[PDB]
Amino acid sequence: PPGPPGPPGPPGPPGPPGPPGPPGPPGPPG
Amino acid sequence: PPGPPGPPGPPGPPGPPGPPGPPGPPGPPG
Amino acid sequence: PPGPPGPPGPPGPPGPPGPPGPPGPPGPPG
Repeated sequence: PPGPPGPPGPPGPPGPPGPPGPPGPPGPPG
Repeated sequence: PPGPPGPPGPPGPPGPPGPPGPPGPPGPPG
Repeated sequence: PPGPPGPPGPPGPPGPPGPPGPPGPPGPPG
């Protein structure tokens, strides 16, 4: 009979970069 | 003969953080 | 005799997008 199944493959690669953060806080009072 | 390939490996790591966000709005008048 | 093991499996899928980036810098003084 054919042999046993092979090992699970290697982990997938790291995903793509996440989204930008949101805008920063308002600037100082004038 | 050889057995079948193993299954796909685990999912990869989450991707890296996204970039810093854009500048915030102006502060208001003095 | 039984056949040898099958080969290692294929790469896993890429992981998900990473986390959002940090909040942006403060806006301009008002």
